[PDB]
Amino acid sequence: DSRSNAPATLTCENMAGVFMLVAGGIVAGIFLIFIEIA
Amino acid sequence: VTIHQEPFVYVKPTMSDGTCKEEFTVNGDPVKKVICTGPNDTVPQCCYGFCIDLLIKLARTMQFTYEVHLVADGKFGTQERVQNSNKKEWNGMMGELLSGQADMIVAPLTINNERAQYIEFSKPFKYQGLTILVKKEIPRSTLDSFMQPFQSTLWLLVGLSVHVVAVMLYLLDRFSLTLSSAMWFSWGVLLNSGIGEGAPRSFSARILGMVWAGFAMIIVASYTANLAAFLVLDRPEERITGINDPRLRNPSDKFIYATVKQSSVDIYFRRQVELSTMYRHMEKHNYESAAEAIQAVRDNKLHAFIWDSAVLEFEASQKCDLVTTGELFFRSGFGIGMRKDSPWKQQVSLSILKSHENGFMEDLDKTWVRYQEC
Amino acid sequence: FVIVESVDPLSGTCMRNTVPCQKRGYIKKCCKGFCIDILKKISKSVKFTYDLYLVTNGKHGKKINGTWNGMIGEVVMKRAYMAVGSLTINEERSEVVDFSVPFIETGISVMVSRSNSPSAFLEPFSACVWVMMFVMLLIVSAVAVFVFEYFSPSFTIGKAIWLLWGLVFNNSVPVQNPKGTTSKIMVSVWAFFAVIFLASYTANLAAFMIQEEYVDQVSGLSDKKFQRPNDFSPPFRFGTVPNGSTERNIRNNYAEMHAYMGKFNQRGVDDALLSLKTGKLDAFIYDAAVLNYMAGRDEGCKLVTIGSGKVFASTGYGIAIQKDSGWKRQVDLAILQLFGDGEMEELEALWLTGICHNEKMSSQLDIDNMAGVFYMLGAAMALSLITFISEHLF
Amino acid sequence: WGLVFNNSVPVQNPKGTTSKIMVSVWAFFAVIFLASYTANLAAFMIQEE
Amino acid sequence: LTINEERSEVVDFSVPFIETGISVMVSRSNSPSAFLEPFSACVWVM
Amino acid sequence: VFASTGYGIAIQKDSGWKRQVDLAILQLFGDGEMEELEALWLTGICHNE
Repeated sequence: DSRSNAPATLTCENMAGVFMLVAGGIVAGIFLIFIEIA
Repeated sequence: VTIHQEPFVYVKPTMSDGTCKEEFTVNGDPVKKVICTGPNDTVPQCCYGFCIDLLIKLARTMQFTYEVHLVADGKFGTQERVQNSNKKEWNGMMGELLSGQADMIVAPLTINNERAQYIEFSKPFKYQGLTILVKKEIPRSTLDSFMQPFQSTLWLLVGLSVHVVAVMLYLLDRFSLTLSSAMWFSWGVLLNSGIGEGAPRSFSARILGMVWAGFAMIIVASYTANLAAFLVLDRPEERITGINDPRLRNPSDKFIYATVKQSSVDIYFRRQVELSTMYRHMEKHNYESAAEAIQAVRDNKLHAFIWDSAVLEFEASQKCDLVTTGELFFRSGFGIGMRKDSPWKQQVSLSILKSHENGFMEDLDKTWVRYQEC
Repeated sequence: FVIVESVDPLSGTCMRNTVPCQKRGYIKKCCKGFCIDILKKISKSVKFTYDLYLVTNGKHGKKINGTWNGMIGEVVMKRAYMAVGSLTINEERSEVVDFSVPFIETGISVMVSRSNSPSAFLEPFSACVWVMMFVMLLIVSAVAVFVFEYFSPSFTIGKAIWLLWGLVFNNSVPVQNPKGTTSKIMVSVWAFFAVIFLASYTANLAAFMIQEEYVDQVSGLSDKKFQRPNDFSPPFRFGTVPNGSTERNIRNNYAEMHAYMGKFNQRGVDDALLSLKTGKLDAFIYDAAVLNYMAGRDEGCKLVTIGSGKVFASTGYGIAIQKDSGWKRQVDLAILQLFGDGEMEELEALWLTGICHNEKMSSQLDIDNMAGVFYMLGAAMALSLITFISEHLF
Repeated sequence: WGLVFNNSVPVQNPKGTTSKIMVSVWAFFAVIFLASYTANLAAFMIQEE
Repeated sequence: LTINEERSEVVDFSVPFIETGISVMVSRSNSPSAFLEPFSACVWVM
Repeated sequence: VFASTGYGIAIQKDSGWKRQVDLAILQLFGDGEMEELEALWLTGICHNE
C-alpha cells in the first residue's frame, strides 16, 4: 500500500453508520406514520 | 563608548540645541537618554539606547559618572598582525580598552574565546547566538479569482455543454417555452437556484435531469476542492535551515551569502575547518555595515547574509520584508568586557546578578524586545 | 563525484582540503571533489602517496580503434597505479582493468522535469455510497407509497422520484412539493441525510485535493514510450552525450532507441542538463548516481529523475587499477574499512546531501479528469437517448 | 437576499426573463460566494494558532 | 549551576556551559475565530 | 525567557583554575561539539511548534 499518507480514505462504513441512521429515519417514519396518521 | 545598533542603541544626531526631543514610552515614560560623541559619519552626539540604559542602571547601582565616547571604528577588536611588528592587534573598542582610551566596557558583543585570551569579559547580560540574515520573499499566492479557479476552456465548455444536453432532452420534449423554460432548467441547474417553472414530465428526460444534477454536484465540488487547493499547501521552498545548509555548503556564484567585515560573528567564522570555502568567498564579498546589512536585505542584493542573530531578531521587528533564520549558532550573548580588573569588575558582577534577579531586563524587553508587532 | 578550480590567484595554490593537479607543459589547476577526498582519506589510512593529473583524452575508455579513449587507456598506459573518477563497472572495463566494490552505488537513469490526476470525480465516492443511493430509492418510494395511503395533482412516485431524487443532488428542483406533514418529515430524513451526504462530497473533494500521488513516468529501458519513438505524436527525447558508458550499456540493452536516440543526442552533462532546464528535449538518460547528482543541484524546483529512483542497470563508482597490481587486495581492504568509517554520511555532507528534499503541488483547474466527469455525463445522456427511443417503443 | 445564504427560500419566484438573468448574476455570484465560504472554512480549518 | 546572588555571594563561577531560566510546563491543550475569521469584512461590504 | 540563567561548574572564590577553567569554557563553546551535546542530550524527539 501507499499508506505512508492517508489519501485513500473513502467513507463507506463510517458513513454507512449515519446512512443507517437515515434508514431508521424511514422506520420511525413508519411507526409515527401509522400512529399519528391515525 | 559603543556603536549605534538598533538592538544595542538608537541614537540619531541631537537637536539643533544639542538636545533630545522628549519621547515617552509605549508605557508613557520619557526614558532617560544622554549626550554622546559622534563621528562625521570629532563631533558631539546623543546617547540613546536600551542597553545604554542598562549601563545607566549599572552606574545607578554603584556610582560612576558615565562619559560616553563614540566608537572610532565599528567593531571592538581582534588581535591581528600588522604589515610588520609581528604583533596581533585588536583595533577598535576592545583595542581602545587595551589602549585604555576609555574606562567602561560598553558593547553587546558576544563572549569571544578568541578575545578571551586578550582579556576577560563579564557574564551574559543576555543570551544570544548566531544565524544568517533571513529575508522574506513575496508572500503573493492570491490567484484565480472565481473564474480562473476553473478551466475557462472546460468551464464554459461544460456550460454550453449543459446547453447542448438541454437541447437534447429538449428534443425529448419535442418528440414523444418548454425550450426556453428549459433554458431556465439547465442553466438554473447550473445555478441549482430553483428558477421554479417546473421539471419535465418525461421520465427519460427526467433521468437526464438526475444526470445534469450529478454534473452540478460535481461542479460545486469543482469549485470546492478548487479553492481548497488554492487555499491549500504553501510556498514550495523557503530553504536555509541547517548550519551546514547545502546552498551554503555548495560553493558557487549563484548563492550570495556573507557577513560583516571584521566581526566577532566573523570570528565565529574565523578559525574552523568547514568554513573554508565559505569564509573565503564571503570575505571577498563581505560588507562592513550592519546598516548595509539591513538595507542590504531591503536591497535584496545578496542571496543571503549573516550577522548577530538575536540582533537580527530585534531587526526582525524592523521590517516585514525579511525572515527569521532557523536556530542558534556559536551562541553567546551580551555583556561588558574586563580589561585587567577594576572595582567595576566584581561590582559589575553583582550588577548582572541583581539584573537577572530584578526585572529591569524585562523592562528592556519593553524598552526593546516587547515591541514586536511582527 | 569530482570538483576542480583555478588555483588561488594571489598564492597560485589551493588551501583547506583542496588538492593540486597540473593541466597542459602541464600547468596546475585545483584538484577538488568529495569522492576525490574519499581517495584522500583512503590513501591516508592506506599510506600511499597520491599524485593528480588532468585527463587529456575522453573520459573513461573505449575501443572504437580497439583501444581506450580515456583513463582506462592510462591504465593501459600504466601511467598510474590506480586513478580516480566515477568508475563504470563494465564488462569491457571488467576485461580491461581491476576494480573492487564501489565507493558508491550507481545505475542507469533518466530525468524528466517535474510535471508542468484522473481520479477525483469518482475517487472518494466509496461506491457503496451509490448502493446507499439505490437503497435511498427503495425506502424513498416506500414512504412515498405507504405515506400516501392515509393521504389517499397527485405527483406519483415517479414525480416523488424526481423529488427525493431531487434532494439526491443538492435538491434544486422547485417543482411539485408534496404537502404531507408526515411525508414532510420523511423529506426531513432524506433532507439532513442529503446534508451529511453533500458534506461527504465536500470533504471528499478536500481529500482528493489533499491527495497527491503524481508519478506517471516512463518504465525504463523497457519503457513503451521508449519502445516506439513514433508511437505518440511527439517523440520523447531521452538519452545522454556520445561515447557514454551506460550508453554502451543501452547499446547492449536496446538498440532501436540507441539509433533513434542518436537524433536527439546532445553535448555535455551539465550543458544538456541546462537543455532540460529549457526542456528542449523530453528528458535525459544518465548514470543514476550521476543523475541524483544532477538532482541535488537545481535552480528552482524543476527536474524529476525518471521514476522515484528505481534501480536501472545497477552499478557503482570507484578507483580501478590494472589487473594483478600491488595494492589490489590492500586497496580493497582500504575500501572495506572506508565504508567501515561511516564518514560516507560525511560524503553526503561534502557532496551527496541534497536540498531537493524528497517525495512531494500546483493548481489543477484544467479539465482532464473533469473532462472525464463530463464524459460520464454525456455518456449517460446518450444512454437516456437510446433508452428513450426504446421508451417510444414502450 | 434569499440567494444571499444558499438560496433555500422557495416562495415568490419573479418570472421576469431578463430579471431571471439578473437572478443568474446574483446566482453564480452566490456560487462563487458559497465557495469562498467553503474554502474559507478549509483555511480556518487548516489554520492552527 | 544556578547563577544566584546567594551563589554569587557564595562561590565563583564563569559563564555557563548552557543557558537556563525560569519556566513552567502545561500539558498540551486537551478556536474563537473561524466564524467571522476568513470572511474578509469587505465581503459584507460587497 | 523567564528569569534567564545558565548552568555550569562553579568553584570557590579565588581559586587556581579560575581564569583557566574560564578559558576552558571559552574554547569549549569554541569546539561546536555542544551540537553534540544536543546529540548526547539536548536533541529532542518532541519536534517543535
